[PDB]
Amino acid sequence: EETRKIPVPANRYTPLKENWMKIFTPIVEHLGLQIRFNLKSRNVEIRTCKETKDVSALTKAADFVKAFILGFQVEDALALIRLDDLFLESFEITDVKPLKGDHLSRAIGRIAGKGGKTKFTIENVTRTRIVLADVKVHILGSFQNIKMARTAICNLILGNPPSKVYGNIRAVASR
Amino acid sequence: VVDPFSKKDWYDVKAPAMFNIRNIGKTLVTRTQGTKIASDGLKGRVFEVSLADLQNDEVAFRKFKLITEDVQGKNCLTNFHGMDLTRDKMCSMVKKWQTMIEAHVDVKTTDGYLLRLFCVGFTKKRNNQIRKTSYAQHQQVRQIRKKMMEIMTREVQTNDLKEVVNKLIPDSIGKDIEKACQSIYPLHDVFVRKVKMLKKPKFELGKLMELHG
Amino acid sequence: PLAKDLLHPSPEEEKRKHKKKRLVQSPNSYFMDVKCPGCYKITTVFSHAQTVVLCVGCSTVLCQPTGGKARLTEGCSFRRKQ
Amino acid sequence: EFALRLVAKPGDKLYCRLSINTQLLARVDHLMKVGKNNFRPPPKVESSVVRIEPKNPPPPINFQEWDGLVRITFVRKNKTLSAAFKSSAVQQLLEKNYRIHCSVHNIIIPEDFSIADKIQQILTSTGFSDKRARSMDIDDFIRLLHGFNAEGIHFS
Amino acid sequence: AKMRRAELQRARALQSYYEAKARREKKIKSKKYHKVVKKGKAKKTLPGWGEWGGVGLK
Amino acid sequence: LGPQVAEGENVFGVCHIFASFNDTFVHVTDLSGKETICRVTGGMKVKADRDESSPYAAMLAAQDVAQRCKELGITALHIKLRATGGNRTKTPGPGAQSALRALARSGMKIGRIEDVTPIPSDSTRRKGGRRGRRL
RNA sequence: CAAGACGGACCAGAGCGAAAGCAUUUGCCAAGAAUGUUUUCAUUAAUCAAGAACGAAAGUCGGAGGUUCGAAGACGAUCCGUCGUAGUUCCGACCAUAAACGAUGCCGACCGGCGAUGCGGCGGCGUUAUUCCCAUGACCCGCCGGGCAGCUUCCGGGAAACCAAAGUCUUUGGGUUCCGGGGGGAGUAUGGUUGCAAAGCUGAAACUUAAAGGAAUUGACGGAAGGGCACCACCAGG
Repeated sequence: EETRKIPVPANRYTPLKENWMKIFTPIVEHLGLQIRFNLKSRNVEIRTCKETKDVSALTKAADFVKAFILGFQVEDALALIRLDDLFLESFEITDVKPLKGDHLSRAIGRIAGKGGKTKFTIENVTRTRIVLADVKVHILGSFQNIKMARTAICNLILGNPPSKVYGNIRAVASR
Repeated sequence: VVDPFSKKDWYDVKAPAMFNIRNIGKTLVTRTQGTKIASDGLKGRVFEVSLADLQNDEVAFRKFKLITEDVQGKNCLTNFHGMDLTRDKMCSMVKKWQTMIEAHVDVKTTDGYLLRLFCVGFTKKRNNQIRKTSYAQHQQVRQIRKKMMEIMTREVQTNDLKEVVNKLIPDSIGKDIEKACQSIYPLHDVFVRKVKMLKKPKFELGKLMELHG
Repeated sequence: PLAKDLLHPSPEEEKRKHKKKRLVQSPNSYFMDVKCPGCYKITTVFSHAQTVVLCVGCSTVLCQPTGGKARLTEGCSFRRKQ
Repeated sequence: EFALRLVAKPGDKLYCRLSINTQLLARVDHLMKVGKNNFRPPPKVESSVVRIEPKNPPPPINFQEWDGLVRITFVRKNKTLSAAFKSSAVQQLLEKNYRIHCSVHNIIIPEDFSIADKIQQILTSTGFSDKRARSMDIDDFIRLLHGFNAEGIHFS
Repeated sequence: AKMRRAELQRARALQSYYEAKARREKKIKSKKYHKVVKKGKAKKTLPGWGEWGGVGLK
Repeated sequence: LGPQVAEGENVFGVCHIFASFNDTFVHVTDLSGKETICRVTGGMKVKADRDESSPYAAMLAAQDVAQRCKELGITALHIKLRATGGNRTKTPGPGAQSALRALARSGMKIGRIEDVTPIPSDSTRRKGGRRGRRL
């Protein structure tokens, strides 16, 4: 038997309650794995059974629920199950420049943009999914798309305006 | 130009008698070629073994460091070296709207093993509480820390290694602290999060024998 | 709204206000008389007393000073005075 | 910028290593201020013309030695030569060169020797201890190099 | 009773997030930000939890 | 050759998957961690500095390490993930995930997953300046 | 094993400080606001020219230490990379400047609502300290005081953004300090003065110009992006 434990934070319990159906139904139907949610230790527990094939699905299944722990939407992690080369890379905003106080919140606002649209635009440029924590940034996609999204984000918080990075990333996506 | 792994051999590393699952695995040593012996390369090796592989029903977030220091013909003999919590559990325990209290004592046990104890505790929101945060004041924090230090001083210094380890297996000391600090500020997750081994006494073989059987 | 007699406030409002901000200021403290459990003597103690008060004959601590009102020893009896 | 740093007199804010070195090895004249409409594309800063000719024969100064000493003194130009020579890298290079000199001439180094103390007392013996590098002319550097070379301290 | 108690606790948490955002926005004195936000305002039984829920065993 | 272990019972090693921001190291060792069995980088696997940190190179490295461990008869692995740590970024990159799913694809038993990366209490000044980001 | 550095997560809608600033435990030392008060003194106060204390970072003069980072510099590419000097760390002297910000003197009065938060105090059922054997801590309800910060508002005000002060202002007077007088010349010349130095404080005129500047609402606009349809468009074909 193979054991995977995925931790859940305190703020992720309610979206896990509201999205549990679309979490166990993809696993229990076509991945052939047993899943439960240990409330006593607060862990999503995944183990194999007698009806599992292609054991790497287990690994992807863990990454599946890991994405929903990190804040990603459900169907993106469904695409993580369906596709074969999808990865997530995370870094804090202060991991590339020392920002304090109101500067850090301004960096958060520059990543998100007004209405979220700037972040949304970068997604539609790079075919990736970007989730902002309080200070951490998580990018889900393939390797080169992760690199383009990470370069766009690192330019956005360097001080470059969202319009300039917007135009540059919308032009450089034709390669 | 020639593989050293054929030249290697396998030894069996085993837990003390305080633990239910005793066979903790295998180790790969080279045979003695007359220059260096296998024992000298084997008498100092540290193993990071989780508690859930030592007891069938115990927790998984607790890890024990076991130092092997003897060989008995393909049977490594180990002893307590340290304790720690898994970093996933430590990251999960530090929630936001509360107070973190840490205490550490340098305590000498009954037979000379100088231990260092680190414990952590968190204030608990009451069942009827409407305030979002539960922040302990500074003097309350100092009182909780003082009681932590005195409880470990009165709890470890009077016992030997077998009793200390048998108390650390279910963390009875943390439960004692959580029960005792209830009249200062209610605490939430009290664990002895880290045990070090600063000073070991002179090497004895018999005490290892009652630690093993 | 905009229509009330400031000259005649009710007891609940004038009680509720700060002791300086009433119509005419008045203290919130009082003098109270205390019987020691081990004796019969009367001691007149300020409610907000800052000194520890000993019995003149028994030398038993009647009250301990706190930030506001004094903390009587358990066993002591007290009555509001005047 | 380069043309005015090239012809800089001591006391000017544009005095640099280029100024003192080019005033040592050669004679320079700033000739005529050139507008940039004469170029295509017109450059960033204005343009200028410099007439230069080397002194033939050159003054009998080792240019590697001169440039090394000036490189030490212009690490911080507004800082005094005493504090310029308190630097540990300066002590390292002068230790290397003084060890070379003692190896060549068979001079026995005492155990309690301090190279920095030696440099400090020679610099006070010269009178450049309280002077700063931004206000020194060619002749002061010539005297300093003469004293340091007479004391067996070389920069190479 | 207890449901209103949980509602009040949720209300305290939501007011905390709202007042944090309010102070953060009130620090911002740039006229472009205020103009853009003015334009924007004028424009407008479960398997799992209990035990091992799987095909092989329940 | 290999441990004298019955078929039902498995033998355990621990695999450090060090996902540096330029390549990935696959270092299999015993439970003690002192002596080694297999470790191949992106360096021996791809002859291009472009793909030194690619998921493909770490994948092929993990397949080579897995077949080496099977030839040694190591039937299981504990995983100790690691990023650069210290002053730098604290999260393992895509290379570590690629190596992990690759050695899961090879039928190797996976034991305890654990993130063991050098988190400081606090440390010295970072490599970048007051100004310099990644790009 | 050692050396120097730094105290993350907890860490905020927090708190403290005159400001600059302040986050490991423990002990010692001397301060401090608010609260409480039927204590004492009895006008002892407010505001600043002169003169003095403190003042981030960088900088200068002596030492100590030099882990990381790193002006300069040497190299390799063509805003980057490798190495790394002065420095960054500590002690003792200087320098006294910042977007040192609320781009917003200080003291005093009056003038809407709300429910949150930090400290102190007061009143009150209840739940907890494995029903705690009385108090005490933690929660809960309400009130009072000094705070930090919000939302709301035909109080009024403003050129407007907006302000519970930027209000109580042509219906123009509570007290007092510093300071501006169209744009440049120009923080320049000159003199004085402080500083080891870098520089700091004070600071013009001749002349020249018709502007300089603040706030907000806006049609069209080659285009640009998201979609949809079509074998008079495409893929595979005949």
